[PDB]
Amino acid sequence: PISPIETVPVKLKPGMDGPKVKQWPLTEEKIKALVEICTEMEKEGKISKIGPENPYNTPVFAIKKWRKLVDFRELNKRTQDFWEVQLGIPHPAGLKKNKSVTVLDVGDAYFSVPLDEDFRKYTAFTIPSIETPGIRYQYNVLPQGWKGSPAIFQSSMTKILEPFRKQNPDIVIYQYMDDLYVGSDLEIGQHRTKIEELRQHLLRWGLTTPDKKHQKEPPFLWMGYELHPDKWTVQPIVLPEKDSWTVNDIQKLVGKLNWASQIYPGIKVRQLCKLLRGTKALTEVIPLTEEAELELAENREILKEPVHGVYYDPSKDLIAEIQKQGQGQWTYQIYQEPFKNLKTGKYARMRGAHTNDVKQLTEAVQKITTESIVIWGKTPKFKLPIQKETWETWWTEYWQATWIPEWEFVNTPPLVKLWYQLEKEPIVGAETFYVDGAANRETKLGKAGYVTNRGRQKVVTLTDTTNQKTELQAIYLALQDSGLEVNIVTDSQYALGIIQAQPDQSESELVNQIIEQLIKKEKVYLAWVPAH
Amino acid sequence: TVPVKLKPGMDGPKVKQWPLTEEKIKALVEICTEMEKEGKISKIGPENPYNTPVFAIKTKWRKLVDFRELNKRTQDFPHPAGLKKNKSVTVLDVGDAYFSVPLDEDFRKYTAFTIPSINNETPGIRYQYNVLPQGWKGSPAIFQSSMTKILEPFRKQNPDIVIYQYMDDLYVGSDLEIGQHRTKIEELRQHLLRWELHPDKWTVQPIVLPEKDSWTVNDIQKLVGKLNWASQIYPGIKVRQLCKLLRGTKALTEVIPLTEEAELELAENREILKEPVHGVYYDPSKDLIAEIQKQGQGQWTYQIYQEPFKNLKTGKYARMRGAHTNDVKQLTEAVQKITTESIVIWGKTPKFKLPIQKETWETWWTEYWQATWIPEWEFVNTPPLVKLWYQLEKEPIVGA
Ligand SMILES: Cc1cc(S(N)(O)O)ccc1NC(=O)COc1ccc(Cl)cc1C(=O)c1cc(F)cc(C(F)(F)F)c1
Repeated sequence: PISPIETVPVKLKPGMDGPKVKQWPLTEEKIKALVEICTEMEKEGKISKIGPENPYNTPVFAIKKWRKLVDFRELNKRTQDFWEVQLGIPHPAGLKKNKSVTVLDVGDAYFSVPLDEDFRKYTAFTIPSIETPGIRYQYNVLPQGWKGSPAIFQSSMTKILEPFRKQNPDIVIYQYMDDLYVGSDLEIGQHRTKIEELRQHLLRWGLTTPDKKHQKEPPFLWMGYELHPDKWTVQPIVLPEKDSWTVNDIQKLVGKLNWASQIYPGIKVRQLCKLLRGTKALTEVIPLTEEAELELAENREILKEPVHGVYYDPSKDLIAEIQKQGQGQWTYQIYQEPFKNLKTGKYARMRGAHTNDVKQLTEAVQKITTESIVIWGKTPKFKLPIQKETWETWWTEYWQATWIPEWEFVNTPPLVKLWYQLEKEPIVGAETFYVDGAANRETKLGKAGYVTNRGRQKVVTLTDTTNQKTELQAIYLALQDSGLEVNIVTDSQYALGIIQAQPDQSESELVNQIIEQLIKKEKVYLAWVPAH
Repeated sequence: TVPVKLKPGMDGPKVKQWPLTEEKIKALVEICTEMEKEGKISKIGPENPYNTPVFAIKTKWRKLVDFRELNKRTQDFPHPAGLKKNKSVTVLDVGDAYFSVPLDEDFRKYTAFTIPSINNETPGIRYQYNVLPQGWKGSPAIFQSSMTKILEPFRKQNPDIVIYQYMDDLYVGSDLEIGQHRTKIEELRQHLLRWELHPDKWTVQPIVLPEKDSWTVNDIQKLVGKLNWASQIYPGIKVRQLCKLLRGTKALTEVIPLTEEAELELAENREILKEPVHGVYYDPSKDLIAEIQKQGQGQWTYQIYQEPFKNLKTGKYARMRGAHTNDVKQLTEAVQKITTESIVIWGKTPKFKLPIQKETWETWWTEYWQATWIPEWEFVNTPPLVKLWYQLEKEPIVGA
């Protein structure tokens, strides 16, 4: 049945016109199936037999008895835009625990809603012939596969829902595509009655609800998870066993395994990723290395782990703990009460041009904060592997504005620290290397070296080099040859940045080497001076 | 209602709503329902594809909509140079005035906004305005004839007081003593109820070069580097004599006696920095620019200019009590202060160059925003020198 609900005024994009796409010719075996399916809709009031008046048309097809398929791709290209149909998806970690929940598949509620009469003509399609005139139609309801259908449907439901929603506050409905997720904490008797009440209310608007047959039952499969009443789990992750792995397989595998590293602790794909090196085709067969075979082995076992979590109890604290799994790799878990996580995660190593761990730490904190607010609308209390004195010393001085919401120190190694802190002033009694490097940027030939106050010196000849590389190399050598305390002067502009951001990781192998060196010194003072 | 339209070829805004805290959502929900009743806004269908960010600020919440994009696309439509001279200026929020006035029916769809639902549990509530929205460029404009009218009396009664209207804000400036000033304001609020800035003290502080009993190789080095850069603002600055003492490969800590030429060179440079570079003038056809540097420990430096190195104004902002552990707070605070002076002085907001990460700012700035207007901004990477240089700005003898 159709709904006695107002239509929404639909328009075609600016100036464009209705579609005039030739009807793909079909076999007598398919025309017959369509004719039938269409006569059934016609009687349901969903479609209207129409005349030649209509200059528009959309191709209808036949797939599988048979099922009809109309291609509105063209119409969709010419149909106005709508408010994006809820782009963000609901996360299980953000569900308050209800005592009872019921799923209502307002499925073909699409066909349940009328189409702006003004617009119906653009939906005209044609059922071919065995040469002779075919049978013409046009949708009187939101078409399956049409651009605005999902949006319109959702809104329609919404209006219809406003009343009840307003009448039963102690109840919660979650709108998502074809379904409604209705939960509560009343008594199972009472809940059940409401469901029936809602259900009933819906039919009241030509919108009909499921069948004891289609009714889904817990646990529920939500984006790879299984939704159990008092907790949630993950659908089992299957790692095929084979004696022949193609590129495609390995990527596919790495894909699935990457997603698992979010929930499961210890998943690794380094050795597996290695297999992709220099691959020439997807169908290419890459034999697994010994390490690859082991990795894959240990992972098959980690997925045999019963990873599970709890639901959202707003009356309880929201806590997020973070760990540094490696340089640039961060893991985190958000739980309300110890060991009972709601959600966990890991952020892929970030390959910046230059940065430091404390910075990366705030970045993790900030992605988590934004996540939380979307999931819970609150921001967690943080447990971060960094001391308050450490944080204090870094942030107060850093050139960029930074911040971490309320947090506390949790001593769980490895801890994030400042690998080195350039001296505020020149070091007395420490050698002073005046470094410098130059190079024909074109011939890429250069030299670098230094001349300390103590008379020590050097110059190195380098081929296939840039001016930047020489300058930095100048600094590196200085670092090499110096003692645990050293003053370094340089006209390098990139060094100026180092003085400002004191990065502990970058994209240049060079810088990296310099950092290692910086880290190793007991005292270093870097001074910049203009060139010439 | 008067017919308003978007600039030729401009389509409506479709800015995505950022997530909001439960607290803020509840607030907006309450606020909007009330407005709905009063027919100030109405729910809308999905056929309306536009949207504008919305949020709540501040002990009750006030609804703040981010019309920057719409303002920009809104068809186009004077400044009193005396305000900047007044002894004291008080700012007043007159956005409520608009609600009365109806918004052209054909333009309303473009004011469409969305209230976010926690964990995407429910599609957000869509609304659009029926009446003049606070924060929209057109509102203060449309409601202009009406504003003059209600202002005339007070104005004509006190021709000594200057009043300037910016967006939802009204800046009233006079010269009376603090008490007599505050009194005149109420006389105005009362006048309005029926329907603390100080420009003269905003003094331009100069750059100050260090002075030392004895100078070290380093001291000079750092010094010469800064003067060299600054050379881009004052072509008369010279570092020759200074760079001569820097000949050789001495220890960074060794003390260097200054030649007399170097002493003079330093003197000439000190005299040159005594005043702001000549020939700098504000241009209305050009955008104002405000750059902020984090000096650290609650200190921040800013420069307002339209052409690089040609500062219209420069300054320092010290964090405010109860903002210690929060960089973002201080920054938003400073941004509002600077934007305010900008309006006071030129009647427009500057575009900002913020020393902060896009994600960091966009996640927390609203938590401390308190103005009805929102400036334009961009995020940048502070050049170490620019920072070192303005760090050199002069400060009060003892204070103020
Ligand atoms: C899974 C379950 C079963 C029962 S019951 N009635 O005993 O079988 C009771 C509570 C729960 N779960 C909870 O307490 C927390 O979960 C929930 C709490 C409230 C509501 Cl209304 C739904 C759920 C869901 O489990 C759920 C399931 C889905 F497939 C999809 C969605 C969503 F709407 F987000 F898209 C939500």
